[PDB]
Amino acid sequence: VRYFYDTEFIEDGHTIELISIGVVAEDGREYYAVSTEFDPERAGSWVRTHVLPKLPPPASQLWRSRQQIRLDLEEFLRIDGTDSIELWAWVGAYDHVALCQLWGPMTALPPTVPRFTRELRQLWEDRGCPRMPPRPRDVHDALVDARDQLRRFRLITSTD
Amino acid sequence: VRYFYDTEFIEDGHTIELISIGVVAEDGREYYAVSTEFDPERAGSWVRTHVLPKLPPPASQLWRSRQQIRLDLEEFLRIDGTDSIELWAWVGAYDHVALCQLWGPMTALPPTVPRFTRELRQLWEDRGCPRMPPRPRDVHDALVDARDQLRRFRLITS
Ligand SMILES: [Mg+2]
Ligand SMILES: [Mg+2]
Ligand SMILES: [Mg+2]
Ligand SMILES: [Mg+2]
Ligand SMILES: [Mg+2]
Ligand SMILES: [Mg+2]
Repeated sequence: VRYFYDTEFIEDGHTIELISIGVVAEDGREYYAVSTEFDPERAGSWVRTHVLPKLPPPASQLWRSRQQIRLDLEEFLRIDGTDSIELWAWVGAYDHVALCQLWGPMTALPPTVPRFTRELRQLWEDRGCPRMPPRPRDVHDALVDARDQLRRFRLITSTD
Repeated sequence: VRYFYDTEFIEDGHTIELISIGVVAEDGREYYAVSTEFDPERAGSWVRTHVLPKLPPPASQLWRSRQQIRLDLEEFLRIDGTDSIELWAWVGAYDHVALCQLWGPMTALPPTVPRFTRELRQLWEDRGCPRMPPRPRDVHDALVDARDQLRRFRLITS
């Protein structure tokens, strides 16, 4: 059903260079990968300070190619299964582009992955801006962020 | 406060080259411009068939530079005014990136422009999918598309 995700990336007004993606399903399943293919040299101060140091070591199994990340996601999202895929992110526009651009043009996205990401910030407001726990101090790690989104979704919808 | 928008574009898995944008305000004002800087030859065949033939004739003052559009939108969104700007689109992730990239990186976005666009399909599904008017015949005109969004929005919230 529902997957909560987050991406980190280098975004320059022209392209979104994927750094990492973290995806967490309602059932406990977790997926995380860092792209072997971005150029850390292009990163700004913010990404250098808050994103790059949080990444795993060089010989970690979490470093994958963009082709590998896509294949992994086709499997993790159970694209050929019978459940409807519902994607969720907090402030998700660039994240949705960065995710879908793993298959290239909007055209090439599996007919089974939705063409929009539901916006958890919009749900939060809708239900009367309820108090959320503090963001974790590990944030800017795509997996920690994705996990925290599932947490807030559970809290927000807890009397729906 | 509330703006409903849509863009047409050429997107290749790497860049989103803006063709056009229409923005309609809840108060009734409308904006529409077509970019003189996208390369029509780079268009995939779907865009060639559905989007390009609906563009105004070349001599139209509707044709504006990217910098003109950005300046038009700063004034049209009253980004220096008093009001909260709230942006709305229907499945508008790509639309949102295309709009922000008129300023540049997300770094360069004016402080009062929201960092996210609300997703009108999500609201529609949250309100239980109420019955909508049939499609405009002139769809994939961004202004048309944007006008319909406000129309749906008003329906959903009545
Ligand atoms: Mg993010
Ligand atoms: Mg998120
Ligand atoms: Mg993050
Ligand atoms: Mg559209
Ligand atoms: Mg210009
Ligand atoms: Mg449109």
